[PDB]
Amino acid sequence: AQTYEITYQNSFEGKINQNHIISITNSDKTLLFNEKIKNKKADFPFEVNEINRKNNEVSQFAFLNNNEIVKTSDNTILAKQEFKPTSETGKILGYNVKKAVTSVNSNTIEVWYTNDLKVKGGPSILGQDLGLVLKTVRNGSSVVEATSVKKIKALDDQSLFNGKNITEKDALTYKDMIWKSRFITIPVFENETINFSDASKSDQVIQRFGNGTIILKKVKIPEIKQGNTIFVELKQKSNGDAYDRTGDVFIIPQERAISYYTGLTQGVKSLPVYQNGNGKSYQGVALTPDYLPFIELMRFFTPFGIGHFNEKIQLKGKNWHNNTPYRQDITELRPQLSGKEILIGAFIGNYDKGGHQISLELSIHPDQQKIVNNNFVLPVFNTTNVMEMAGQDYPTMFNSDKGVEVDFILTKDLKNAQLRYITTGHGGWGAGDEFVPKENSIYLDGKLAHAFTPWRTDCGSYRLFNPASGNFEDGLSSSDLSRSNWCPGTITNPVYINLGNLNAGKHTIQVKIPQGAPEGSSQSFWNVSGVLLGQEHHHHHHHH
Ligand SMILES: [Zn+2]
Ligand SMILES: [Zn+2]
Repeated sequence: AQTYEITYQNSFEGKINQNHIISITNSDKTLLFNEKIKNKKADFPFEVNEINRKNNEVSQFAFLNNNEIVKTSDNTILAKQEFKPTSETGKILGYNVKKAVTSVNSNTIEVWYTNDLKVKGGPSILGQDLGLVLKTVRNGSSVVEATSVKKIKALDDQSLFNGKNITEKDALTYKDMIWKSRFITIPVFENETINFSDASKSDQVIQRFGNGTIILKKVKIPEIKQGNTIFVELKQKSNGDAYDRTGDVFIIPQERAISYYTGLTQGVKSLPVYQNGNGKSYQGVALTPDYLPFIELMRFFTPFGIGHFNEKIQLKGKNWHNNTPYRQDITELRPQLSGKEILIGAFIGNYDKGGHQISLELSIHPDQQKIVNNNFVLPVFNTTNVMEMAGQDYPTMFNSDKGVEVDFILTKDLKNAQLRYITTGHGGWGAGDEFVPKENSIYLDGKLAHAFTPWRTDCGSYRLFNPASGNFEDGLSSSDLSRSNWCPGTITNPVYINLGNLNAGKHTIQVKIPQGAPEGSSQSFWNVSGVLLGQEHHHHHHHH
């Protein structure tokens, strides 16, 4: 059984493009790969195909990393190809060829093949049972043609597979593993309960605070280079709770002596007290020389009772979704995440014994983006009371004109400074700040820098995530209603407020909001966080 090696060349409309495709074949087996793979210069993931000519078993192999190979196999692929014959004949490289035509996804592919050598093969899977394919033409434009056919001693692919372990998978899993090999996933939580129960307690991996409403762990983040992108993904459903709850995925900056973790582990008294003239006290909401507030990776709101209530609440024409996905790009927080062991947590404020179930992961993608260029991150304030069920007061501070005011010191000039600002308004009645628009005003060094009214009018779009939403006499459901910058079942986007360039030295940032008046025991309040972003330039000698 003589073995042959066929080398191919790609063209577009006469223009020769390359990493040449190679087929190695004899009457028993054929191997399809390319130059870079043959030479062990191909980047992961890469694929090879092999056909067992005794039984037409087609095997696809994916090389995922230096050690891991997956394969998927199928002995029906060749039989399913449908070709139409033509009378066209000719020669390629001295071999007699016939042309046949096939159609895949509206693309037309002409295949020219020889049977002169009593072996089969080709530059792709198409036509592999017809003969040895020496030329393919895709939509009359894209051509792959053999440039040489040579005899060789044997089909020997032992070095290709040497040192690697191979595992057969189903076709869907095979593709999935190739996909996941292209980027880094950092697992955090998988099907974790977030609830309210006196029985809730920490274990050796997950710490739990707020009577079950806060789950926290330490996770190691690799070095992530400037240019890479970073996303956080959370999946949620109700395990009993009917309500639209405030949620956060957060990290805890520990660069100063005190952190939000001090509050969580010791108690709310360990947090610095903030006061602004309104007669009340607030805890851990502002940076001080000894303390940084936590950073919100993603602020989200649960829908009303998704999953748990789906079969319980039947409304004609409403087929409820099973769970809620939330995914946010957090590329700008790279400087706070890169190469650190971080404390990362999830909060859903609720009072339900069944509560909620979530999953959470981070992903890091090998990009070289040039759009988000900050190398500096400083958390300046966070009024969101993640410790709601652990003694932290609601953010009712905005009835004073002083609002939230923070002083901080920059040691180096900051170019393109921005305030990453997440705001939501609360107070759940018709004249409460959940439902009435209020202008948020941001000041830098005592001067107004930006004023805007946070408002969402798209909430009716997410109706099918919200089975337990209350239905009113006017024909609307609670989840439909326009709100101060959130909708049940969705993320609240940060805004990126341009502050210009900042000099080294002392600065102040201030937020003022005309907070609505209470109604009986009901209060309005504002969950606001601010992270300062910017680009510090570098000092450097001159060289070429
Ligand atoms: Zn083989
Ligand atoms: Zn240099």
